[PDB]
Amino acid sequence: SHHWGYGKHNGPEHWHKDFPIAKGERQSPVDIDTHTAKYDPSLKPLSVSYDQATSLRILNNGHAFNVEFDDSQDKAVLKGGPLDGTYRLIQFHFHWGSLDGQGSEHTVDKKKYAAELHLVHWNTKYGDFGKAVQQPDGLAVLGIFLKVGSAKPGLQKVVDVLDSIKTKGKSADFTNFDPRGLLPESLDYWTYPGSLTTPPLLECVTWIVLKEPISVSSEQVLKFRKLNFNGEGEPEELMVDNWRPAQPLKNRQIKASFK
Ligand SMILES: [Cu+2]
Ligand SMILES: [Cu+2]
Ligand SMILES: [Zn+2]
Repeated sequence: SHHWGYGKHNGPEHWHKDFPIAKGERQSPVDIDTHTAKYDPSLKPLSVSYDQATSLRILNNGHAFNVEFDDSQDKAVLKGGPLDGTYRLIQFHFHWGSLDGQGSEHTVDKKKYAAELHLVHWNTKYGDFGKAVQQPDGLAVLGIFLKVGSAKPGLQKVVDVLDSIKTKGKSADFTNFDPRGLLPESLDYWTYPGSLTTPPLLECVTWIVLKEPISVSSEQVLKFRKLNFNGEGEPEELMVDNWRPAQPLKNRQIKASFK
């Protein structure tokens, strides 16, 4: 299923016609009301183990750009916190705005950040990603907010390759990239059960959203905004505002790892 996007004629308000789960019981993103989130002393320490991460390639897929990892072994994994067992990193990507005052998917007391990073992991008990996305605990996505201020040195290698993947369907080698350079100092987080935030909107995700944003420079985010939704030789449509707004919380509680 093709043709969904972020424009007025195929954006988030239309997705439910082809993806009825868009109106489901555990859709993402959500607004994080920080005063209603409750500290959960049962949460375990989160473990982000990216030392042996093996990046492979960066791809413009027409919706965002994905940095892809070799997930054929436990090389980069997420464990602990709300999670049972081991989740393997498969890709990361971002969502961002046309302006610094919008771009994130999750919001914090209705505050929109300039962008949001998603590090996507699948539960190794299900053998591969495709089977993991048929399970209610198949995926874990680590979300990190971006605000505009000082430059993030560990983002710059990503920014510098974007020129080579301007249009949909372009890819480039992207080996030897260390995703640890994209994390904030603190691993304090909020967690809740949700979904993919793009079609097919599957309800498989344990969301882990870090409280501390990373700072990126205006120049870094401006380069995200030079990408294109369209393919080569087609009319240019800047890749901006590729975020889904907050969805109803319904019968969910957001838990905090910190007091
Ligand atoms: Cu289709
Ligand atoms: Cu697509
Ligand atoms: Zn995402």
